Amino acid sequence: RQRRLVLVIVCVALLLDNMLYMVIVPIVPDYIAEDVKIGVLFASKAILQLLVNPLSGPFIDRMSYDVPLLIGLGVMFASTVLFAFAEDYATLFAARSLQGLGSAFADTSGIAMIADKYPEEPERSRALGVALAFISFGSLVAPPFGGILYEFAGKRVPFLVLAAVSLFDALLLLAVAKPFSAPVGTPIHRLMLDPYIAVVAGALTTCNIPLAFLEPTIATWMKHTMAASEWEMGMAWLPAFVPHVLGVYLTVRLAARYPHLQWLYGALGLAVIGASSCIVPACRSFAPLVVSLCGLCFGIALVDTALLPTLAFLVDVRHVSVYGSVYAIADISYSVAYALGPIVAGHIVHSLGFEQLSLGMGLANLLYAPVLLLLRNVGLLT
Ligand SMILES: O[C@H]1CCCC[C@@H]1N1CCC(c2ccccc2)CC1
Repeated sequence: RQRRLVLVIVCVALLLDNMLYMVIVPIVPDYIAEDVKIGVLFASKAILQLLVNPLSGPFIDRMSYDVPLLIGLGVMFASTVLFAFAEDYATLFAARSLQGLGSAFADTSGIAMIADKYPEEPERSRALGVALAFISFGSLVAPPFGGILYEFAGKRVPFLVLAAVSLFDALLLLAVAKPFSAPVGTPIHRLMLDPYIAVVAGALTTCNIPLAFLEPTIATWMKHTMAASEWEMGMAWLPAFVPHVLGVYLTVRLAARYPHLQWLYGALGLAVIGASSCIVPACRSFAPLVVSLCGLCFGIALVDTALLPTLAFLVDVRHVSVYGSVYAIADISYSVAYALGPIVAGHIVHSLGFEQLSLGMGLANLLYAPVLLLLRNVGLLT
């Protein structure tokens, strides 16, 4: 019961955090208006994650997994409270940077706590799949409705309501966990010297590239090619939520009957992502584009659900069984992808065209797929 209650509290926090990172992208240009200046503002949450994760990683290994989560929740609450009262450039920049710092402190600690509370292989992937589903829901389904709510009630009251909800969740966590009631880990620099973790980091940073490079430069192409309407341009990623949860469930089911092929699922996911990315530019209608975007989210779910518990298993079987400096590496990879994306995607599209960036991303994803054969012999380690 205690494990189930704490998991729900952690999952709710991840749903609200990912919803806040997306609902502000369309709002910001209204209060600002030179296109380079706007790009740096958006790519500021991910930049601070690269500079803070190497420092907040080992800190989690030293003070368990409750205090960092509380600090992260407090920072995110403060960040939300300054967006409601923000109508300038510097204020929005500061709010986005605070969002990045809070994410860096609060995502790694939550994932590490989920990994630590479930030390058994059959029920670890099952617990991580729920968190992945919550993250995908918050990132995909909610911002469409937030955009509709903004045009009707403004941005002051909804952000205050979200901040109040986050504070209530933080208070619930503080009451349940009771952090104030009655080993030395492997250094992060030396952890990356393990050949079995560098390949996983490379796989994550390669798989997170299509979303980061396609989010800021897809609506313009859709408008210029299909003459899409506002509803078509807005409700594009919403029907992609069902394939993600289906893929997560399928991976969880398959990892319990054959508990040694955790590399095959990752390779298949990478190949599916590459094929979908290569197919995306060859769509001239709304439904084929929706299907091709559904395939990408289906592949991402497979890759994540296959490669997330593998890091915990490797740390258990080859290093000191402590987490927090290991998921910092995954956060660093995701952050570097999402920080490189929204500054150069538009320039690449302008200089080379939309039909070639997608081909390059698909080619990279396809080429990295056979690299995962190096994890073939894992599971025999003692
Ligand atoms: O890959 C994971 C690695 C770091 C932790 C979280 C990362 N991941 C980011 C994409 C997210 C997602 C969001 C929207 C649609 C599909 C998938 C799933 C989670």
